[PDB]
Amino acid sequence: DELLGQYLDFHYGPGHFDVPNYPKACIEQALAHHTGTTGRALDLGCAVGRSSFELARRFDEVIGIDLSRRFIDSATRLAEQGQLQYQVTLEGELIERRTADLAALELSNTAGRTRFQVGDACALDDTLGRFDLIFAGNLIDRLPDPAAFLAQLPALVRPGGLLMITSPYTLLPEFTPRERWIGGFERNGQPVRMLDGLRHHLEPDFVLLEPTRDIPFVIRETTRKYQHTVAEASLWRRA
Repeated sequence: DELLGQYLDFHYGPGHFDVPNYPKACIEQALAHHTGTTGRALDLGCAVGRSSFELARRFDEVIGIDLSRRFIDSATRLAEQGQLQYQVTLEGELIERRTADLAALELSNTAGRTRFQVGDACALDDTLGRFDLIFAGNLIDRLPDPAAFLAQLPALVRPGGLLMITSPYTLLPEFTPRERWIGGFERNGQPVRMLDGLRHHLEPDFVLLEPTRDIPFVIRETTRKYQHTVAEASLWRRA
C-alpha cells in the first residue's frame, strides 16, 4: 500500500527536482537505439506499468511482468479503465488522494497493446517466446539470483533486437545473497564492477553499445523526503 502510492507517483506523477519521468526517459533511450522490428517487447519488473505503456506507443504487443500482484492489478486497471486513484503520504498519517491518468499522458490510445502478468524474472515461463526488445529497469540489484535471470536473456531476444538494463547497483544481502553477487567486490586485487559482471554473463551473445549512460530518478516518500539516484543504463544488441 505505502510502496504502491510511492510507485504510482514515480510512474505517473509530476516530476520532482526538475528530474524527467524515469520510465519515460528510459524508454526514450531504448527507442533511440532500437534498430530492429517493432512486433513484441517485454518489460521485466514492470511495477505499475509506465514503461510498458510507453513501449506500447511503438510496439504491436508489450508484455509486462512483475512479482507483485498489487502492482500488476494496478497496471491492468490503468489499461482497462484509463485512470486510477491512490493515496500519497504528506506527513505522518496526513495523506492526499491523487489520480493517474493515461489519457493525460497520451498513453490511452495504445493501452490495449499491453498485457500484464505476475511472474518471476529469475524463472520465466518457457512459453514466453522471443522479443524484439526487453527492458529491465531498476531490477538486477533486487533479484535473488541475478545469474539465473541473465541466463535466460540470449534466448529471449531475437538476433538484431535490443536489451536495456538500468540499475543504481545497490547491492544488499536482503535482496541478493553475497555469494550470488555478479559484481561489487574485488577478485584477485582487481575490482569487479556490476557492469563487468553483466559483460561476463551477456557477451558475446550480446554486444554492449558503448558508452553506458547515466539516467537519474526521484522517488517521493513524503512531501519532504525523496530518494534521488543515478542509475546506469546499459544497452545491448543481440548478435
